[PDB]
Amino acid sequence: SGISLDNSYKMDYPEMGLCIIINNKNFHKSTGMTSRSGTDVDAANLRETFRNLKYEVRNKNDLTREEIVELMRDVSKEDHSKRSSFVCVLLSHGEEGIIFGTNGPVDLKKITNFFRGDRCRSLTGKPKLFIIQACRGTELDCGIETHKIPVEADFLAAYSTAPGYYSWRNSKDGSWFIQSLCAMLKQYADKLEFMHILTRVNRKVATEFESFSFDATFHAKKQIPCIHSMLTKELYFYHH
Amino acid sequence: SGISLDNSYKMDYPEMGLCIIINNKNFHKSTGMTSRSGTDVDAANLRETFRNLKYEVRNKNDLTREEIVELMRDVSKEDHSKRSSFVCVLLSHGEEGIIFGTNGPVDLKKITNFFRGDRCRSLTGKPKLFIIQACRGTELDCGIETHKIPVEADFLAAYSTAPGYYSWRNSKDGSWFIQSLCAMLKQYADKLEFMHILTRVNRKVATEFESFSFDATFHAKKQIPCIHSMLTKELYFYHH
Amino acid sequence: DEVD
Amino acid sequence: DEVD
Repeated sequence: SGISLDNSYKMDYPEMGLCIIINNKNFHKSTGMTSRSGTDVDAANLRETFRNLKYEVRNKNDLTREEIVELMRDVSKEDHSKRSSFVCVLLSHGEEGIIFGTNGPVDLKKITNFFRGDRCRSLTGKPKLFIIQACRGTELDCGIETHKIPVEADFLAAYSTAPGYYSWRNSKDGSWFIQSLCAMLKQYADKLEFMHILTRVNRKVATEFESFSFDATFHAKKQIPCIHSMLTKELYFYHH
Repeated sequence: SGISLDNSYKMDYPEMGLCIIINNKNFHKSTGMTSRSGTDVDAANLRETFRNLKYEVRNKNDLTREEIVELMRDVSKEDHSKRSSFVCVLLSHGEEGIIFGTNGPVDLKKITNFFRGDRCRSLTGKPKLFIIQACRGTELDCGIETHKIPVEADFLAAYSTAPGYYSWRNSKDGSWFIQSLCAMLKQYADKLEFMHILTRVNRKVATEFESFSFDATFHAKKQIPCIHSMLTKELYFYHH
Repeated sequence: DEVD
Repeated sequence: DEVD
């Protein structure tokens, strides 16, 4: 045949892959964590968005830390041979490096490790996408008025917010980040490479949202999401 | 005029901007840090590479932690109004969140804060690029055989390695990451958007390099760089 | 608006 | 090959 290029992931396997959505809204009272109003709006938007991208979506609600780990372990032991990619969306409270089960925290690194190149062989070389709506600390952005491959290769973490910072969720509309992510996927998934989509999400969150609060400490604050890419190829959700 | 789009940073200011290269090779003996053989190969490659992109390159060698902070402060207080972007390259020992002056560490967050949207107004809305060749911990990758904007907006950190991991430097050839970065900038800076260039760098480091050591602990190891993007637009080094 |  |  003629000259070939392989700058982009193979996305024409029989299946796009799983989209696991962990929607933690209600937490055990002993944790003292508040209910995450608006997260169901997020979970529904994601389900529909990834459905239209032809992902096999599985929604899970209010999982304990044990259930999260067991789920990730189990999913990582499925046969993904006929799948192009893997997507996991986490909606919860969080801190840097951490997301909360309903009864306590889970290490993000622990979750992604199940899908390591050496630990999930049917996903080796395929894009493994983790989308995380959760705080990463308690900073507020005040804004300004204008042979082998690495086992950690082919991961992408799309964080809702910068490291160290709160992440914002609207109780009526859903979270700024997930709102924006679904909108940009709907508008551009048939047009743009995924980093360029996520860059549009960065701009949308950064420009269109600003907190309103009766509390001066939490009023008029801004947010910028953070793309964490260890991908080795371009990712298009469509194929030729 | 006709329909306009603004998905990409304005890169046709009179100047591309500064490229500050901090090349720390020799460390104060009391720190116990080894000399970073091969880093001069890196510093020279970067200087030439960014020269050809029309950056005003400033190389600095063997800076103390105090000199690093003073330099960043001073550079952040220059008038960047006529400049499109800002680039800082850090070549040193490091740990997670940290890079070393010759006499002790500097917080990476502290360095980037000087250039915050509210603290360096002549760079507000312009891409601020930090390229970091340094360890981020001591993990080894074993591989597998195949109104307002946020003050943290418009930053990009191009890390040589994954969080928690060693980064590799060859004493003859230079570091895997900087080697690969300059090669891909030379080949694609007139063709590709910057995230797509950095993705090529990810693939080059991940596929073409593997450590050789007489020490079993450090032998046959792999590396994947990590793109940390809080950019709000596409970045092309060329303009129309 | 609430934080996570 | 050396580490940083």
